[PDB]
Amino acid sequence: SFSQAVSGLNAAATNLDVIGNNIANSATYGFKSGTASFADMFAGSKVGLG
Amino acid sequence: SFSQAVSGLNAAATNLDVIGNNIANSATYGFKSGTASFADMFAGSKVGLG
Amino acid sequence: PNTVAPVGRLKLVKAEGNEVQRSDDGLFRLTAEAQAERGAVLAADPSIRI
Amino acid sequence: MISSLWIAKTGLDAQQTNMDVIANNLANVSTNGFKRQRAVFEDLLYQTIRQPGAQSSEQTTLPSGLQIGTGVRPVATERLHSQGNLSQTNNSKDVAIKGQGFFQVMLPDGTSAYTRDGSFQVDQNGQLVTAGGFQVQPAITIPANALSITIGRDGVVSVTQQGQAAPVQVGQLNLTTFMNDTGLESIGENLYIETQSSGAPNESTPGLNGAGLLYQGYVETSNVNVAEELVNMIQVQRAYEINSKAVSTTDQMLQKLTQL
Amino acid sequence: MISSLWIAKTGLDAQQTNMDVIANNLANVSTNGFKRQRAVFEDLLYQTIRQPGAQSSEQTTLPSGLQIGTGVRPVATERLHSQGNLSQTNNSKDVAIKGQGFFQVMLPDGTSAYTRDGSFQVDQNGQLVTAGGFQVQPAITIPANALSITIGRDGVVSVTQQGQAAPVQVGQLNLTTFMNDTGLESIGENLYIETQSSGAPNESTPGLNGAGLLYQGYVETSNVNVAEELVNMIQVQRAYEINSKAVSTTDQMLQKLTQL
Amino acid sequence: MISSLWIAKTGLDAQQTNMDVIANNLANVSTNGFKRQRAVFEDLLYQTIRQPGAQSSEQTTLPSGLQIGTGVRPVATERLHSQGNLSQTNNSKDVAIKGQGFFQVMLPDGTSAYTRDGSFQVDQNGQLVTAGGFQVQPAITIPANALSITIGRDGVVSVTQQGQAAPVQVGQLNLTTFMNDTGLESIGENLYIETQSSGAPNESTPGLNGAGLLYQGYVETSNVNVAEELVNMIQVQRAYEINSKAVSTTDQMLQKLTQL
Amino acid sequence: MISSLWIAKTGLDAQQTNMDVIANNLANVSTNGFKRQRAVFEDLLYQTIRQPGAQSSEQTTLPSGLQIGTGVRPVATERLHSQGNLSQTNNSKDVAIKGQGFFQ
Amino acid sequence: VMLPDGTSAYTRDGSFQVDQNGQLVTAGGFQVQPAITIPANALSITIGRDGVVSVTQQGQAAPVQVGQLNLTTFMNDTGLESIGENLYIETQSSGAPNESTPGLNGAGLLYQGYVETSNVNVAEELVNMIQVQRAYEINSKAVSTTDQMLQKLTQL
Amino acid sequence: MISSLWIAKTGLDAQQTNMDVIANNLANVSTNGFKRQRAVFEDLLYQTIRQP
Amino acid sequence: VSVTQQGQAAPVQVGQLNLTTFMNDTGLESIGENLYIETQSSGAPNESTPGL
Amino acid sequence: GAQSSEQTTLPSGLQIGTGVRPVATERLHSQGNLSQTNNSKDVAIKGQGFFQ
Amino acid sequence: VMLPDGTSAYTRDGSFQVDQNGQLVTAGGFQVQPAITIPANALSITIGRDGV
Repeated sequence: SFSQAVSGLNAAATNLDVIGNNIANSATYGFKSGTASFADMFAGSKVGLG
Repeated sequence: SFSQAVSGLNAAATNLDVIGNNIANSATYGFKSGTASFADMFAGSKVGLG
Repeated sequence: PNTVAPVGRLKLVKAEGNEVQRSDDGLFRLTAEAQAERGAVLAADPSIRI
Repeated sequence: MISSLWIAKTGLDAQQTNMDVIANNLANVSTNGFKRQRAVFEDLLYQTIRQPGAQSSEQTTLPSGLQIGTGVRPVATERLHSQGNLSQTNNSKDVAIKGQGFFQVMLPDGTSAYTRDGSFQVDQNGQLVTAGGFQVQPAITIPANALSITIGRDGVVSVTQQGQAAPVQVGQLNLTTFMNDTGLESIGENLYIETQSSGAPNESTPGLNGAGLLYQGYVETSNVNVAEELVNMIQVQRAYEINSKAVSTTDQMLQKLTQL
Repeated sequence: MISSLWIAKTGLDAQQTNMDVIANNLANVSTNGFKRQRAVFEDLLYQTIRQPGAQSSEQTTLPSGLQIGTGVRPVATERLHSQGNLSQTNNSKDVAIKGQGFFQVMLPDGTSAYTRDGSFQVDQNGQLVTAGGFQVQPAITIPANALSITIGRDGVVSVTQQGQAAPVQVGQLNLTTFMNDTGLESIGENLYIETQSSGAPNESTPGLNGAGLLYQGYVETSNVNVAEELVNMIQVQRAYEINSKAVSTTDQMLQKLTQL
Repeated sequence: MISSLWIAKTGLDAQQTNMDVIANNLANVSTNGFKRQRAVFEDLLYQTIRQPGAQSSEQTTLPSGLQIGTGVRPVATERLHSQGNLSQTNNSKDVAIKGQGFFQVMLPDGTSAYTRDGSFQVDQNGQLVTAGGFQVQPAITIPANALSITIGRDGVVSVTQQGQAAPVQVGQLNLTTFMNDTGLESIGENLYIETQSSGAPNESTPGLNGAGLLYQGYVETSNVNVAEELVNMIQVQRAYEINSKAVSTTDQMLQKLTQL
Repeated sequence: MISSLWIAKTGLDAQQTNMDVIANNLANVSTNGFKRQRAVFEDLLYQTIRQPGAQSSEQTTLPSGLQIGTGVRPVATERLHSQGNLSQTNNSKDVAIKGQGFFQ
Repeated sequence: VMLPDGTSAYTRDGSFQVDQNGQLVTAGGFQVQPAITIPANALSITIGRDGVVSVTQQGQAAPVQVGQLNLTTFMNDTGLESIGENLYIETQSSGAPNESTPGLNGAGLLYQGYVETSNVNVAEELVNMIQVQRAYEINSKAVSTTDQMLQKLTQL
Repeated sequence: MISSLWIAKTGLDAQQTNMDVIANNLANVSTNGFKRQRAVFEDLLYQTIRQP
Repeated sequence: VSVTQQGQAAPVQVGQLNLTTFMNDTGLESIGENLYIETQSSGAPNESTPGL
Repeated sequence: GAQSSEQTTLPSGLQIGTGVRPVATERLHSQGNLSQTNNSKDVAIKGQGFFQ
Repeated sequence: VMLPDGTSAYTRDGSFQVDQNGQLVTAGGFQVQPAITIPANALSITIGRDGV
């Protein structure tokens, strides 16, 4: 729960960095916006890893 | 590990001193702003000094 | 202590009460009948432990 | 004096090392061209007692014998060599690297150190120097009558004199790259020297076989991330407190025994 | 000199061993690729005295006769080989295992050891080694001018050179699986060696018949559950208390016999 | 009058010596340039009784005979001559060493002592003295109306005068290095004198021959690490308690002998 | 009454002196032209026992003998004579120093 | 370790010091075998896994090998004679001292920065003191009983 | 009881005097012909453990 | 009795520690140095592999 | 110091001592820290004098 | 050790002192041969492993 929560914290930070990069490039000719895709990291099926 | 953090606190205080001095001279003819540069104090690697 | 080496072996003999007689100086010696059968000098018994 | 005490006395020291690394990283959050550290740990001795796999009978083996272990030791603190974010502080004397190369600087004793800090100054004689006063190599002199300094993406330093429409080339800045960037020995003042684990210094030009690119007016900031250091402090503090609790439990156990 | 004192001494030694195991587990919390250990005890000999089941009388037998037991002894310490939670260190050289495989390294002696920790570095010559400098086999040679190292899910190590849109394969990282994973002999330094109780090393590709998947940029932290360790510390302390009290009670009884 | 009493008395004395060293380390937390101490212990004599290796039979030997040992005694006290953490005192008169050098000062008796403490003052005559008033060597004298004192990394001391655009040199702060730094005899006042076990005094400038670099405005704090001292206090207390229990057991044995 | 107790007693006294210095520095924040104090300590005497460098055998010397030390003592309290921040009170009689002089 | 008289002793206490002429010696001043001389220009001394001692001097980017730490292995360890100050001498029960590199021929490894502590288990010794004390109190009572029996016998 | 405690209590009282002066200055903003106060502090006694 | 040799993932068998069993163990002759010798009331020393 | 022999002297002879006694109770006449009681009548001394 | 009559005796009591003319003597005052004379400006006397 301190490694499953850290993973979610880092994922949210990555998403926010992507959003900030999209905002900063509002006026940039030829720029394409970016989005982040997340996937779970299950192991056994009863033990989630974040 | 107390001196290492005390040094960082002092560096942040110096940065804020420079920022405050720059702000106070917003309207002062012939004023050139200041900028503080920092360098680490590694002793023999594998340990930090601040 | 590596120098420790054997030097000599103590002579240990086996004799019962009926074979030995206390001489006038307190030292036991073989009686006549016992001496005639066991010889003049008693051979060392290898089974004697000290 | 007892085994668990030594093991928990190694746990305390390892967690103190982790806190030292975290605090040193947080203290240098603003120094340009900084690479943050990461401490790695490994298991100490493992007392054999009953040997694992020992042949108990003539046909039955003993699985996973009594392997009582000792505490922990740290192998080393390794530098996480990643590209710090570039900052546009708009000065002609600040240069930032985009790849994985290093600037070469000549130490006063005649040896050469390697630095990724790009805040360069000009001494009284006109040479490019590091902010600590160490002269850069292979020496780039700047005339007194200089109007503008232009350092291109290939490291070419040009100076435009007065009333002349063409720039004058005053040198060529080269980047040193190593087989192993982690093995370099940090000597402070944002300086690293070569060690035998870092291979040999391969000098290269900025854009060819693997030296990075130089951007003028840019400074390379540190790669330290504050939030991760905060979370790591919260976890190191808890681990240190729990190991101290183990020390206290051992102390209490030794008390009752002696009292007996 | 008295039986109860030997029994209580054995109990004290067993509880001290349990505390030593707990302290070792808590000291290796920050170690990557660490597995927590648990000790299992067995009761000692049983004095026969009156053989149970003997004829108590011509037509009757003795039900559950008089057996006097000795103390306790530890059988073995078993590891818990379970997947620890993954941590993102954002490093191109850190590798974590999702399944049940091990990395193979060569000791300087020429023998082969096995480690689950994936914190890898590169030496001065280019080969992938562990933190202790041991060379990962099968030898993976990273060339001089590498820009990025990609390690896939199936163990292929690729290097992307400059100006080439295709990546150059420079090795193949395999995983070794053993029938009995807990039977390995831990030599410390995060290293396990094969014993006769750990079967034979079966090499396999990471993704095939049961080797795990390799994740780049991830490290497998220890599986030590700390709250369980605190509760077990409480339990061990109380058990040591009770055993010491048994020793003290036996001491008080022998005193009255001395006084007689 | 009984062997065990003398042995346990020696043990008590050794533990008291360990506590004395611990207290000395703890009392000097705030001392600049202080080095922590460690005690080394050795076995005392060994009563031989049976000779191990003697001839028990004509073809057998006596393995590991009856050696009875005496108590324990401290061998020696060793310092940990390592770099302490630096502290910024923002004072132009305070100098810190980054390597392994010593400052040479002159005692009033004319003999030279060596100190690593950098808290310097200027006397009424202008000579750079230490906090106790001992004159540094050489007499780095200072002019009358100095505005600022600049001590470089290589020991060059300069003074900036008024109306003069160039700093004047008033001395050269040098460092003394020894073959064995642990062999220097401590005399208090943060002063070490030469002995025959500390080699010879090698005078050198800061930066060459290994001697360290000088930082102006910083002081070298003590290297005492508190957590080790706390765990060692726990160790000392419990070992002292065990040895006192052994003394008490010997006392009860002797008393039982007296009653009969 | 025992050596370690005296050493710890000296350490306590030194730390108390440091606390007094800090308290004095804090009490004079609002004072004009005040220079803060800083205390410097030195390590006390050493009980010699075995002399470091004493010739044990005919040829081998004893390195780093048993130098059991006593506590600590404060040498001095030094002022930091540095230019404090100047404050404008706009008064015709208040004077401030820019360098390193003193009024008599 | 080489003793002043020239005979070699053996120790497991790994706390070493450099003497005034370089030279690694034990804390008692006895020189360790074989010879390692550390120069003045040394910045840091590293002792490897296999006992190789490397010294880093200023300027050189490559460490300079100085000496080799050779471990002496006995086949019967307990047969050694404890000569006092953390030293054992070989006897007829521990003959043939085999010099070897650490890690080879069954020899152990070297960890630098760590010292092996005593293996004395504390609870065992306390329980053993309890047993010894009560045992000395039951033998003393046997002495007293024999004394009383003798006094009663010789009184008549 | 302790020198540090007395020094800190004295510093507290001095800062309280400064606060009272500031409050009295603020309370008399609208008064005509008022002159605001300013407090001047000084160092107290200095014990000579070792004479400079 | 098996020993571990360096580099050999397998133990080397050295020997078997056999136990001698007597019929009337109480009839043995205690000769002193923690040794018993066979007496006519404790005859027939049967060597055996322990456990069998 | 007595002549133990015809040519030698006795060093440090047999002195058996009795217990311990208190000599004197001395006062430390130093300047205590000042406390301000806001009283027009309380006076404090700064040097080394006494009121009569 | 040198007896008053001039013949040499032997002792194992290692408690030695020094008399007023330098010189090491026993607790009884008899002088020890060989003759070892400690000077007056001595700061510390070290007796080594080999009797130096």
